[PDB]
Amino acid sequence: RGGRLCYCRRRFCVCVGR
Repeated sequence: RGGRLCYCRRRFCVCVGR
């Protein structure tokens, strides 16, 4: 798996990099 991630929280897909 990579570090970058994008999740749809309630009403928005948020892209982050952990």
